Amino acid sequence: KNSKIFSPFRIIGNVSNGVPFATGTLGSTFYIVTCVGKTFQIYDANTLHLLFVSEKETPSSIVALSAHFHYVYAAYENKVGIYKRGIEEHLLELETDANVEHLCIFGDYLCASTDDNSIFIYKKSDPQDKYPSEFYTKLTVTEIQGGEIVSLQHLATYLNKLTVVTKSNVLLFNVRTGKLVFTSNEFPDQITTAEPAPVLDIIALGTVTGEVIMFNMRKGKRIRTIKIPQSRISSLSFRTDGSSHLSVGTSSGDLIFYDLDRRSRIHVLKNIHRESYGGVTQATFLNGQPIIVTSGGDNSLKEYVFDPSLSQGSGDVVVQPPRYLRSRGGHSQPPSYIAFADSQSHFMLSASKDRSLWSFSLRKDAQSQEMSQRLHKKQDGGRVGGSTIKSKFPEIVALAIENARIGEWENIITAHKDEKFARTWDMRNKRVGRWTFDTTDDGFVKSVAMSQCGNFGFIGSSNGSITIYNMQSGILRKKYKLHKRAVTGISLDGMNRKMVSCGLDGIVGFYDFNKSTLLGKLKLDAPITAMVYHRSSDLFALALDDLSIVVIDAVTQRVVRQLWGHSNRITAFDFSPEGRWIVSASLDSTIRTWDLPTGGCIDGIIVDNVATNVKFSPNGDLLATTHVTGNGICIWTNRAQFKTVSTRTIDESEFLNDIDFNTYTSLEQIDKELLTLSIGPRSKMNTLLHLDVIRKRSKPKEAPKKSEKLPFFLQLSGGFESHFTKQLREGSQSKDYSSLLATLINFSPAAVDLEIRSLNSFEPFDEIVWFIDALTQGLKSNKNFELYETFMSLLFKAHGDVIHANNKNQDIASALQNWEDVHKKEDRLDDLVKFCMGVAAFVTTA
Amino acid sequence: GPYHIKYAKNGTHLLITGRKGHVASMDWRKGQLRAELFLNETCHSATYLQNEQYFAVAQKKYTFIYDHEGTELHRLKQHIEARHLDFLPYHYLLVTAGETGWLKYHDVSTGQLVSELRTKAGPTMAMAQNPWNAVMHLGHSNGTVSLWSPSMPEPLVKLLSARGPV
Amino acid sequence: KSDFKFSNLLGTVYRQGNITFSDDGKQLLSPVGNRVSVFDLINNKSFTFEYEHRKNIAAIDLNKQGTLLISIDEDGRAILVNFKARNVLHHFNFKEKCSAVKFSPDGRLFALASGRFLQIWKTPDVNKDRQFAPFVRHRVHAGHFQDITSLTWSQDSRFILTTSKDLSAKIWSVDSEEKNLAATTFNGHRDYVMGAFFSHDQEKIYTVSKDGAVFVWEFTKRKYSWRITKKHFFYANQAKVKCVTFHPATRLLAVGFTSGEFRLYDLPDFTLIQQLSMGQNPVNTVSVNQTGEWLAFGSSKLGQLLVYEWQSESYILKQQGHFDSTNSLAYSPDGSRVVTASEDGKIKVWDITSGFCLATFEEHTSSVTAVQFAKRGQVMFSSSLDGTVRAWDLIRYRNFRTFTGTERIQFNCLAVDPSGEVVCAGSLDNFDIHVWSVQTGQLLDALSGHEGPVSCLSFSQENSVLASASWDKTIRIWSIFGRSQQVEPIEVYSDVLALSMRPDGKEVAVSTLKGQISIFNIEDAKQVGNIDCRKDIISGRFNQDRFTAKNSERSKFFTTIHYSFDGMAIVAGGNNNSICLYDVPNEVLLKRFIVSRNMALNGTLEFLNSKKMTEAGSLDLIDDAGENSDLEDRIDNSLPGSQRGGDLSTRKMRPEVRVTSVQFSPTANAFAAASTEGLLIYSTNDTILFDPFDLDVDVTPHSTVEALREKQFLNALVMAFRLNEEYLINKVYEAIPIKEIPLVASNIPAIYLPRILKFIGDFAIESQHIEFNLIWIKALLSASGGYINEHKYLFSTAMRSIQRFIVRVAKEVVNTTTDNKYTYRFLVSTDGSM
Amino acid sequence: YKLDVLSSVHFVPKPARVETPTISMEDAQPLYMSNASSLAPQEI
Amino acid sequence: TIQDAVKFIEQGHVRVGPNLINDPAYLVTRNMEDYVTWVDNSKIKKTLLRYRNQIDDFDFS
RNA sequence: CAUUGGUGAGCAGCGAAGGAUUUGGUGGAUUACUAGCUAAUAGCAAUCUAUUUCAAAGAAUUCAAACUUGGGGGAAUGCCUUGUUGA
Repeated sequence: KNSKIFSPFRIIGNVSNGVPFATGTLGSTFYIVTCVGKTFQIYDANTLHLLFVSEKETPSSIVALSAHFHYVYAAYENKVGIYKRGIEEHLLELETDANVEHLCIFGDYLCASTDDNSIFIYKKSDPQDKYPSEFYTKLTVTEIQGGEIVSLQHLATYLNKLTVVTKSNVLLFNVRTGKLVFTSNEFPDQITTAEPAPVLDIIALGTVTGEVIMFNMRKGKRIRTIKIPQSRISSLSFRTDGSSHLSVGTSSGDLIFYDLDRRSRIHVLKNIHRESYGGVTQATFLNGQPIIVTSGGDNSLKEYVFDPSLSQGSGDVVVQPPRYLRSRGGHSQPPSYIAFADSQSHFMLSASKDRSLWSFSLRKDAQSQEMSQRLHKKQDGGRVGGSTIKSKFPEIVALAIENARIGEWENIITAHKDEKFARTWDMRNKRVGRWTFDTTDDGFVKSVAMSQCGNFGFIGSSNGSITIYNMQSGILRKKYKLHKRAVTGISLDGMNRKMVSCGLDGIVGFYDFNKSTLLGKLKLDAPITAMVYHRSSDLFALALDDLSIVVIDAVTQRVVRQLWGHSNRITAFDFSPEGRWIVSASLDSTIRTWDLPTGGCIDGIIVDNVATNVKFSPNGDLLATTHVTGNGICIWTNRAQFKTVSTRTIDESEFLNDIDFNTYTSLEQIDKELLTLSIGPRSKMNTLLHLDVIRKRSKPKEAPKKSEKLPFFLQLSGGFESHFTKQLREGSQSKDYSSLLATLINFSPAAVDLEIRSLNSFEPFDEIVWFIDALTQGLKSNKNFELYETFMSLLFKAHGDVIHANNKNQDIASALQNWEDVHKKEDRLDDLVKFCMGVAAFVTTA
Repeated sequence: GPYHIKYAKNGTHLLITGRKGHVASMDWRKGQLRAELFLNETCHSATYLQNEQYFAVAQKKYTFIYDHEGTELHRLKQHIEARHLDFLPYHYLLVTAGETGWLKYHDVSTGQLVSELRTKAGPTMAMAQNPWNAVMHLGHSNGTVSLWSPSMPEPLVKLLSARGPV
Repeated sequence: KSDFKFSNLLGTVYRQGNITFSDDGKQLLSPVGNRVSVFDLINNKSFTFEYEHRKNIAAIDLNKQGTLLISIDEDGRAILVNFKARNVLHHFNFKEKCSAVKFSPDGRLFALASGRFLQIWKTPDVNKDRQFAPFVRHRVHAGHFQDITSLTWSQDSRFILTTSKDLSAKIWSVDSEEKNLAATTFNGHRDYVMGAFFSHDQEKIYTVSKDGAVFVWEFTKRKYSWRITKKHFFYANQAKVKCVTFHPATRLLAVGFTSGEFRLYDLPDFTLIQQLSMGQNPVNTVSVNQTGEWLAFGSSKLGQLLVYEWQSESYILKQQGHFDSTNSLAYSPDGSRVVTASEDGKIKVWDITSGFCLATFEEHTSSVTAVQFAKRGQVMFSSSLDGTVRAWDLIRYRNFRTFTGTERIQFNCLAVDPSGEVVCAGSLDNFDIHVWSVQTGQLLDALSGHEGPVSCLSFSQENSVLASASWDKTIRIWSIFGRSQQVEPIEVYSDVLALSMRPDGKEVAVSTLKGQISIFNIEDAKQVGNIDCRKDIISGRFNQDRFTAKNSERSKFFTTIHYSFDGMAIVAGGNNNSICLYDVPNEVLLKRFIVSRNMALNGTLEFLNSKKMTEAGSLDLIDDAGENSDLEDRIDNSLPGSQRGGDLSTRKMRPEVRVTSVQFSPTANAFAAASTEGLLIYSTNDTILFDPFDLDVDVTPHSTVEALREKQFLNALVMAFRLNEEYLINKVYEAIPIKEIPLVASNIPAIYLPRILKFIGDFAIESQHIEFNLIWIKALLSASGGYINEHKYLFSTAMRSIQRFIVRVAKEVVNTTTDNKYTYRFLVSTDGSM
Repeated sequence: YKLDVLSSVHFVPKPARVETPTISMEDAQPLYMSNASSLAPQEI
Repeated sequence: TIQDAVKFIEQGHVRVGPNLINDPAYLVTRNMEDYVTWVDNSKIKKTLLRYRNQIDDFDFS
């Protein structure tokens, strides 16, 4: 269940999963931590801005969250994790095999309640410690003491006491000594929720039949009972602004505000969250604020605020209803379709089965916005029609987006489930556009496509017709009638010349678009379900019913690759931006990465949930997948951005080196008789030849203002024989100069100037003779040719007078004779160069 | 922001001055706005003149004098890069100090510049007036407070107050 | 063909910020706008990073391993970049403006000076994969009262020295256990402390101030504490210390001043090693490499970079860039050099491989408006607003002839005939086209017949017919050679702004004011094509505009266009934020390039953040220069209504994004654009894409290598061309033996032969296999010279690249060899006795 | 200069052969492009 | 009026040659007077052409 | 006859427990996500201030200091500079 190419990065589009969020305070700032599957997310409350994300996914889902003063406690299976800034500082694994249900942090103690009615108390080793870390004790709540534990709360000023709310009664424990201090009388109804009031000794209990009971723990009694009939109470909260208001959140999705002083009902907010996902799972009044933060299982997090009263004298009697302040949201159902909205990988478009089309930002979660489905006025002036009770569009099954004309007119086409027309959308305004494109043959829209110019949109119909519309004016331009079964793919090339269609009849049709002719047909063995076209390489891949992927070259109309290995229906596939890879997800819970040059399966991933959509970023840095379960998009990073991956096939285990890594190192020398240059820079020869005048250019024009007395050996403060000359002598002795030539190559140009210029210019000229012999052997080597020529040129510049005045010496004359013998063979390079210039110049100009 | 504030000697009017050119004169107790200017320029200080009817603003280079409604009456070319403004209410003298290290006294009734004094100590870090005898106490970056009178070209008293800038 | 990637930013060496050497000392990293350029000074290889900040870069740092680059712009936004992979790992937002970034000498931590605070973060592992938040905060230290000017790590990573504007420097410890060793504030300075440095061992501390004082602190007795042992002063009175760096092993202190002066001192002796002047503008940054031989000074105004060897008083590098100042570019006929004309009157020759300027010509006394080359590469012509057209030999660097009309008129466009006898120029002051001879400097003619200013000129490279076009909505085609002297006009709907000739010379393309590019035939004046380019253009909204970018008509046209050398594509640019590439037979847009992403430029955003708009207006238009610390920063020297400003008079409004000249390279698949930031070089590399040609199921790299092992060399080469992969083509090409080269080169199919020519041209200039490449070129020229001769324009780029290989390296090798041979012949044949 | 700054369409610059190698006439950088000395043979 | 001209300049109606000028402080030379004209697609230009009954929508007016 | 004139009276067509214009307010986005405060290696967030003070360190132009002025003529008295007189 791992890949060599793709690594998990994040899952976007998710806000909360219906686990009751925890609120935390830092100074005057509030934050909300919501649960998102196995991670948690922290939001700044004042802006609902994402601050932190849990760094690593937990092995299991998070079941409870708590927050206090920079620290977040998250419960999953038998463990409780203690995190600061998303990073896990500590982990507590309870000795039980049971699962942690509830958490309560107060003072030194962390109390963790499991599903077998056991409470594990942990305490700090030293009261200066930031969090509890070591095990203190375990308390069992037997069935005679009370039912199953509903909550662990801690009332204020209750020294070392924990309030355990069960379905039957309320217990009080001394967590230092382990004693059971108090046990209340049994309540007739099952208690579902509990919340400590901001008054002394009072805890609020919400029951299944709809009762909110104020319980006095010190008196041991009930002081008030509020009845909300035919409602299951899911959340309770108290206002601390100075107004005695109580908020009750029901599982039907309603939020009810009561005035406790006035004994009245202020307001009811109906269906703020969906009943099916659990209604109002959590609603918390912020401390001292007229702001209540609500959430539910439908991937929403909202805020409501109370305005000040319109009456000056009356005030508390005349209360305005709570109003919507701000929210974050996502899909309530898994996404049906995804696409990338631009080349910068800033934004993604995602349509889900809850009939919503959203735009999700990969850079900042605040920029995510739902595309508006508010219709436009018809151009003729007639009424649109449809039901006045407005519902969303049917779920989108196909989408095409082209940003060539963004801001001018519509640039998105969507095909919706079981409809005979396609819809257009504008991405600049983020709203539905004014044209609906029909199939004109009484068939459902199976395919959509768009031109790269942005002027044309294409519809594939379930009856075989292809209609071409104008995206600017919504006017039907043309209709192509080749197919007889459903058209399951259309595309057009980047030059708008050739158009390709594929359908369930097994036919690939190649059309010309400028002239309306048909260029060809191709019959394949199986019906074709989907097509992806790559416009830089003119290559399109087709998914077939025989569980294969067929890559066809469009210019030559030929099947060039065929990919086998998926053991069930190919749900999705996409090209890499350079066209080298195809990533395909199938119904066999595998995502395979295919190399097209080799036609091989280089990578595979065994996924836990079937990936319905796979798209790949135009930057090539990201991969986006959507799965059957989960309301978010999984973002994957491409390891090939930062490292190189072998194209060796990976289908052997489950599911030479130059070819594997798509590289080739040029040889040092192709043949012994071929003249080759040095491996270094080309300018080394020129610098070595004209280094002195480069010096004289590089010197400053005026003498710099120095000190009156400069200390000697300032650079030093900041043997008998050189290694060069030792190598020269031993090379003369052993008649092999290879190491000498190697160190001459690796010397810097100024070092070359020193070691050539400072040779023994006197009798018997042994150093000059040995250097000439070394250069002759280097010329025999046929490598570093220009460097050895430069060395001889530098020798002629430095010691030319010695050689000239001392020629007809036997040793010098014989050395230069050997040099001329080896050097006269190199006139072939002159002939090659002269032929190349003469012929190339004649061919070019004449 | 940020805002440098000044009160009238009665205390019935308040003159705020933002660094980004938002200068307002108001009757703060009444809640009545006399003037509001958006100069779109760097402004450092403002002061009232003998009434709330006139006020001086030390803008980016020159110091400007505005009336009650907010019309520009004067642009004082002689007062250059003043960061500190003051008014001597019995002498009708507007005193400017700033980045140039020159203390300038200008008569607001006649319009004649009374004194240009060369502090010779770099830009003036601080400035206060002695309300008892109308002597200006300037604070320089060398750590000395100097006491100035318009009739004398050199300071009356030099006090070594701090080590660093005052 | 259509694929182009941003390769280089040429013509700029330093904008503002920190410049850093690499640890090996070979590469210099400098910030150029919102981009970082790396120059390899040993291999002479320059590149720039593709990523952009949204504003100008304020600080950079490179890891000692050379694997990580952190670059922070103004307003504190960081980008962490994999250096060797050349890809962005992460984006961070430090909410406060950051003065300095520095990695630890270990590289495990990095310190950041943001405001009063010093933030130490742990550096992410480069071998780890990208994660949502890779930065773990180590600590935040908040002892300084005002903004931190600089920070310095110790040679062991235990301690950090921070210097701030509150006239002090603090010492901080990374370990809480070692915080007792580092609790000292160093005081006594009379101005901003510019740097605090340790000695080569930990026991001495040097602190440098803005007013020019160096303090030596030692831990000595009067128990034991730090105290100022010795105070040294730079007695530069007017100049203030702008920057300072210290190399502790060499004990070298390098100081840069506001007067343009830099001093080298030896510490603790305070011995003045050296004292020089970059110019008149302040020295904004100083760096020193690790071994200490090389210093690097950067000045923001005029964009000056200077690498100085100091033990030998020698300039490794002395460069000056041009920002918002380039009017025209011309490629050399081999694509190795680009020559730019500038508004300050300079003509500069920039090498492309190394991003440095080769020569600068300063004879023009006003803004130079056009630069062209002859067909011979040795002559270029330049037209300027000063009233002169000058001719330059690039062999002697000699302005060998100047060309002047009767009166002084402002020349704006320039053309030269192919056989370099006739030079034409057009002006906005006059409606005539002035025609001079080259051999004799006298003017032959003044062509009349345009009712507006001649906006554009070109000579047909084969017919030698002159096409001009003007703001009178006409294109006049003049046959100035021959006895006839006939002109034919063509009427266009709108004002002609740009013109280009097809390399065939049969057609002329014209960019007009209405956003169209119309293509006309010359032999018969018939419009053979039209491209509607108006909607493709990305036009931003300025901060002073009271009208929408949609309704703005400032830049809805193209002011420069150029043909590809095969004649199939046109690149176009203008005063907009888009560079558009078109395919002329299909009249369609291939690709569009965003010129800049810099919010410091003006027209880069179509929409502006409405939080900026107040009841006063934009917050970006408030004159906030009065808040600056220095009088030189506070002074407003501007003249009202100046469109561009001057050297002494800087304009109030921000620079605008614009492209003044686009051209295609004669040698490679690349194009250059002269834009505000510099020269945008966009190139194509074939190693990236997978673009098969005539692919088949049998054709795989394994099958190609198998045919190579079976020694079917022609089949292997053809299969490698069909796969179109550079590594596989290289493998087969180097595996073919020398004896087989004539047969394979004779039997190469005619379709794949442009591919082998382009491959050899690209490969042979860097490769060491000079004789092998020459044998291949000789075999291909012998086999198919006639085919190339028929298809000139299909082969022109490949043939020019091959000629560049033959002239640029092979002749230098041959010249050195022949000089050696003749010198040997003299030294042996002639007697040198007595 | 100031009048040219007022009226000039472009940026206004501020107002300002012995025998030598051309490699000396170049700018300071590792490379060179032209070798021959400045003086022509007819000028020598 | 000059104030009307100021507003028309800031509202994007004026070009001096091909170049739009939205700066009122821009100084016009005697030579540069001959190219101070209305921008195309200007409602002002359409209004004056429509007044003279000489509006050609092919030219965009 | 034309009306690319105004003001109206009516049809066909469109058409789901309405439709069409106009407008005030608030929220999100308009750059790329690492949480509040402080005296900051920590503490606070219900603050403390009844340890908040000692010690140590810390004083160059030997005040260098309008790079800051619309043009032409001046300067009684100021101011600046230089010289001088008497202490």
